[PDB]
Amino acid sequence: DKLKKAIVQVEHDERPARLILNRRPPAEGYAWLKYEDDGQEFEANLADVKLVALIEG
Amino acid sequence: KKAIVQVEHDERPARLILNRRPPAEGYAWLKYEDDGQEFEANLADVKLVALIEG
Repeated sequence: DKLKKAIVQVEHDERPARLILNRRPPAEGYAWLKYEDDGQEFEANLADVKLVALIEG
Repeated sequence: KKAIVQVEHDERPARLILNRRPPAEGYAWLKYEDDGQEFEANLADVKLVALIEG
């Protein structure tokens, strides 16, 4: 019913990533994401990020 | 202290309900800030706005 932890799957620059929920935004409307293909964390303007899926961690 | 993921649907602010399982892949449950109504949305039609971190 209930997800205890969730992964917010997104896309940025054509690549699958997830939002890092526990890292503060660097600027208004931005967030840190982690790309799935290399595990690197980077800042993104949320206006340029598409939501893909919500699944259990 | 839970994270809050702020979005917009039909130009109205809302949040993703992070603790409720979606019924279908690429969909989710959202709650409008203005009336508290919970509803199903296709994430393709949902704009991400801000993160309040956990």
